[PDB]
Amino acid sequence: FSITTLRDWTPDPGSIICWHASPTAKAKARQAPISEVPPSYQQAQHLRRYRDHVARGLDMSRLMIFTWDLPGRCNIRAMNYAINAHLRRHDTYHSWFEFDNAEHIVRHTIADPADIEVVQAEHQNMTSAELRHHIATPQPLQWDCFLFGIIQSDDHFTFYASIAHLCVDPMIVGVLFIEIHMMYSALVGGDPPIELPPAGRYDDHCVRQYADTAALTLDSARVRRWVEFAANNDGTLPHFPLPLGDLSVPHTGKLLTETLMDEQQGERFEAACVAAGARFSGGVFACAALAERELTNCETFDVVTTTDTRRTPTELRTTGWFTGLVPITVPVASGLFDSAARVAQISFDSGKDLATVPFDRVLELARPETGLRPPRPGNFVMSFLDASIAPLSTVANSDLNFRIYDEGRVSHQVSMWVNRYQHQTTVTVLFPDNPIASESVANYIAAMKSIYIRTADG
Amino acid sequence: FSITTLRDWTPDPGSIICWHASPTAKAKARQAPISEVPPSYQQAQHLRRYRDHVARGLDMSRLMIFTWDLPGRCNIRAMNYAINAHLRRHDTYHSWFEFDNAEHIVRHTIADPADIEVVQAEHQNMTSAELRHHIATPQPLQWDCFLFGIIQSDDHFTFYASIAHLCVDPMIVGVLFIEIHMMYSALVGGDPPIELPPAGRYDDHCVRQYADTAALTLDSARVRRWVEFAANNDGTLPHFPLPLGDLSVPHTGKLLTETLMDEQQGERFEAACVAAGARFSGGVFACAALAERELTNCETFDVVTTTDTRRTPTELRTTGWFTGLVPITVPVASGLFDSAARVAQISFDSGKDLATVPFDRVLELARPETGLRPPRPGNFVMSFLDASIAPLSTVANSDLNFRIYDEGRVSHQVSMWVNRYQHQTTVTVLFPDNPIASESVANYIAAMKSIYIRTADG
Ligand SMILES: [Zn+2]
Ligand SMILES: [Zn+2]
Repeated sequence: FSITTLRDWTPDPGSIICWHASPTAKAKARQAPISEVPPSYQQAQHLRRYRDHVARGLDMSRLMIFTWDLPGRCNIRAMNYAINAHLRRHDTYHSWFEFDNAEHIVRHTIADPADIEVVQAEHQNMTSAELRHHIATPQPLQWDCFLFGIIQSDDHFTFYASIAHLCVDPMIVGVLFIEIHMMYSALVGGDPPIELPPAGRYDDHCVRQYADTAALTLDSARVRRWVEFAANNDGTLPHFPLPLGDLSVPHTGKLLTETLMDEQQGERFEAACVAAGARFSGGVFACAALAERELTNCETFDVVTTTDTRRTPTELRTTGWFTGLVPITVPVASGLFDSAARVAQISFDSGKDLATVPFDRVLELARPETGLRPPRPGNFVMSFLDASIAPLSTVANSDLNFRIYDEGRVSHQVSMWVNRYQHQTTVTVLFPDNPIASESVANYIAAMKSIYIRTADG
Repeated sequence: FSITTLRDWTPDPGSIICWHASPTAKAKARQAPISEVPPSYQQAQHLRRYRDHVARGLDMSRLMIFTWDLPGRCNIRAMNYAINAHLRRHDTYHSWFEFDNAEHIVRHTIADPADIEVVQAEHQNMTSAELRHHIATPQPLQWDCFLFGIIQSDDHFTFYASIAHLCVDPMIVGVLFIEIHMMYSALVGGDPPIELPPAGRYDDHCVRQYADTAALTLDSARVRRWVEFAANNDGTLPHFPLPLGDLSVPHTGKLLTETLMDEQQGERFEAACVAAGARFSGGVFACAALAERELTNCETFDVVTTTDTRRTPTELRTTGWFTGLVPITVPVASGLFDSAARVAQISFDSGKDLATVPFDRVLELARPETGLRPPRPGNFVMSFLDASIAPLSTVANSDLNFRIYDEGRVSHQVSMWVNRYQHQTTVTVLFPDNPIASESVANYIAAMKSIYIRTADG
């Protein structure tokens, strides 16, 4: 729900109890054998980017950081069980990666998950600033790229989780709610550990993804579609359509959050989508496009949006990085919401089949004549998340004050998350911290909101 | 290797020892509970066709029928173990289907595969004609839609297998070679049953396939590609380009086989393909297309060819119907072999990504404005098989006289198999048995062979 920059987090004073991998666990990890399972395309792109930033002296964002609040005194024994069981259950915590001679990514996999163990210790005189630094330390080229802990106050405590994006995606929220919070509540309630269905294996997804992408050629229809999209955006993925200042200097990422609609406005907005022959999501991309139209007078809107490529029951039970990209194109010659939402809905829906084709694969298949290239800083990525019905709902509609923290590290792009909740629809944007980018983003959000409200109140 | 019509099979005299599901296994199967796993699109299409034919009084082909020859006396105990273990190992033998009061296909699944058991009995005084009829009896709407047996002569015996296509596809050959022949050789040598890798589950494939097809819309690129192919062929899949007989009367299927090349012509043909920027397969479709050019003076050649949609290691270890269809289009204006092989190769390779989209899903998504319909009799289907590298090799290059039998039931279409072996390249064609189709097919084959010879030599 709430998304704040880590540097602005002011935890309540209290004792910091933090779980670190044990020395034995670290030794066992170091001697884990090589696996023939590759990194997913998502993991691979991430690891290459992380390597490159390290080589340039830059500190790259690479974490998902959550907290939530509990009353009273934490049962350390129960929490230790919950965390260790969580780590042992999901195979994304059982592998680690490294680059060999050349840029080939090697996977190592711990053979016996029982060897994985984290152990709690108090950070005796750790200050708030030191804790902010500490929680942001995990990085993708260590096996133990995660931290879990608690801040124990007199009569309440706060639980924090910091997990490398390498191992997870937004689905982790729901999973943590069950496997930390519900598990802990069971144990302190006097019950045995909650029984869970078998976890899916992310390794299997990596294997399938490589088999599927290997079946593609430069002339395959889905590849040609990505090629045409990129060619309509100067050989790469779409750039943010407004000036963002000089991105050759490493500004940190800044957050802008805004409420777009209250509950009533949301109901009316969805009704407007339905009347236009679209759904809420179509309206979301229509509003992004019409906002660009208002500020630039463009005829067509191009962006990529993130989507969860899980499909089977087993994948739905799999923790890991399943995010794929859908290429959104919305023609906005008319400037009306109805046609924009209709066509946007078609682009989103028909584009789902393209989300399982990583654009890195397209770049592999492309030749010099194809005229493609990887994006420069300033690319534009959207996301629509329906937190009103998804398991997120259970978290969002829970009494726990669940919070997300951006690490506030160097930013090369604009990420825009539109989130529908039970009682409001909000937008959050992460972007480079300079006055030009701040002005552009602020104007884009203001226009977009005005279009949301205008549509709702027709 | 050899493909014969069942009616023309003359088994050696001997004792017919045949394995039938036991009365207990059949009753237990009858009370198996409903499963939420749907039939695959392939299974579903097949089952609808079989129901429809039965309702129209027609006898449809539905089997894969194989034999091979063994020296000496069959160890009945060892064979019994092998057959039963094969049936228990693969989940395609654990389900059966039926139509409910609606047009919905219901899957039932036996809970404990150990309840599955086949038992041998001698069919005393069964004549050869009675054995031909008997081996052709299995059908897709009974659970035990398979037969296995031996014909024991004085000093040798023949093993026969008749399995509903419902449960298998060509991969079964390799599997039987391991799980019958290799298993049998282990047992009669006194060894334990051979260790096999874990078998894949076809149920999982059905689930995955429905999730994937559900992600498609009429506007998805792959669907639009299938639609354009059908529209480029008068709203359906390609028809055979030569006249046939009156398809409103039920002629049985007829076979035509011809040798295209010897080994030396084969190595030279492949080298020509490689030089032309194509491969053997591209050359195969190039030769079919060029042959149609000489016989019809058409501008482009359109056909569908079969491909194995297995991709992951687990799918490669899964017995079942994975066959999909690739839309092949070859421009044939120039008449040169190099360009035809180039473009045909591109269509084949880039079309692999389309084989996982069932055309029935396209028909679901299509609207009357799309202008499609399910094909009428006379469609044309090719296949290229490389039996020099595939498991077939070991079977093909085995002392065993491995034979395939067509059941000689009603034929509505032309199926063409081009098979490369270590020492020759052959073509087999199944088509409706009337003089008109026989002449058309014969001429087509002659032209095709002549082009093969031209390309291989001078
Ligand atoms: Zn710590
Ligand atoms: Zn029998």
